[PDB]
Amino acid sequence: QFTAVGKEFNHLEKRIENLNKKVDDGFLDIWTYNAELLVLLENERTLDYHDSNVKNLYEKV
Amino acid sequence: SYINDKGKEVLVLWGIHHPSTTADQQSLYQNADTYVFVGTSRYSKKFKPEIAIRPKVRDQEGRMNYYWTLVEPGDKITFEATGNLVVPRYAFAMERNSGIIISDTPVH
Amino acid sequence: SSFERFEIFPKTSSWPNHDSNKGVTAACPHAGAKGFYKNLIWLVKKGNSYPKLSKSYINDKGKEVLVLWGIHHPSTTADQQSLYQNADTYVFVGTSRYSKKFKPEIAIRPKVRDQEGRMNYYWTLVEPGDKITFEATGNLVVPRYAFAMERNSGIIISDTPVH
Repeated sequence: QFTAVGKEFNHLEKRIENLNKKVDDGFLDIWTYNAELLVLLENERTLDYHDSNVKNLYEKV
Repeated sequence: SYINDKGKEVLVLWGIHHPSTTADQQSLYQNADTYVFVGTSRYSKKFKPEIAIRPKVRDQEGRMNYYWTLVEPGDKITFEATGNLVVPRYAFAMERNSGIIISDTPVH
Repeated sequence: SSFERFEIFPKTSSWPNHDSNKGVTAACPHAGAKGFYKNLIWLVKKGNSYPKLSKSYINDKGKEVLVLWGIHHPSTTADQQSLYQNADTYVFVGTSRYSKKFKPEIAIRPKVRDQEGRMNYYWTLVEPGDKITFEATGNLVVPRYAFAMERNSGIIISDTPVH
């Protein structure tokens, strides 16, 4: 989505400033974790896929 | 008075001046107990000047409060004052759609 | 990170034209007898006069100073006069950033802790090098203790033991 992550809050708006930080740090943790594991899981599957192709070529000859 | 004859919202900004002493109030507006009134179809607020010596910021013991409101297309804005009103000279006709960036990065 | 409670306006030297002692209430009892807040002084009339109060503080500390004060609102006009001697009073507090006039709203409120009057509590952060000013003709619950601090979290509501 089209989003502007940046927000501005004065000296008497620290609670909603920290709520905004919690939203940003929340998305950060969710995305870093999911993106990292996705890479780990897909790389395993890709190297397993190559193993299958080499094996299914030997087991055709 | 002003009527929004434009086809969009008009940003109107004004100020309420608060002098340091009663002598400073009289040498600027001649009236002791003054009032400012600003009103639209939605907006309505009276302003009473709070006369007191504040700590010096840029050689000033007085303060000036800056107020704004959006005038709807076809709506009317009214100013009534007996003193202390920093009146609008320039307003802004606009169509709103984002964020603000604090940076020293060059524009290209 | 660096909290410090200090006497901003000393009780002995700061208020020579006003009473520093008689500002006690049954609402805030100490040793079974009438008292008040430790960090605040409820300034009342000396004799039958409340002269124009004007006191200033400069933040000479290397950090932000938390300054708290109160605006008292008496129940009746007779209660206003028996405490401050002046009918129409005002309180002004100002810094480089902060600026607000206070006008006492005199009316009978429903009794909370045997009190028909109210007291509003206000605070502001004074910047290092900035000045705070108090101007009053009555009703100002003046600061006695302020707080020098370096801000960095949250608050926990619990009956769990500390270890």
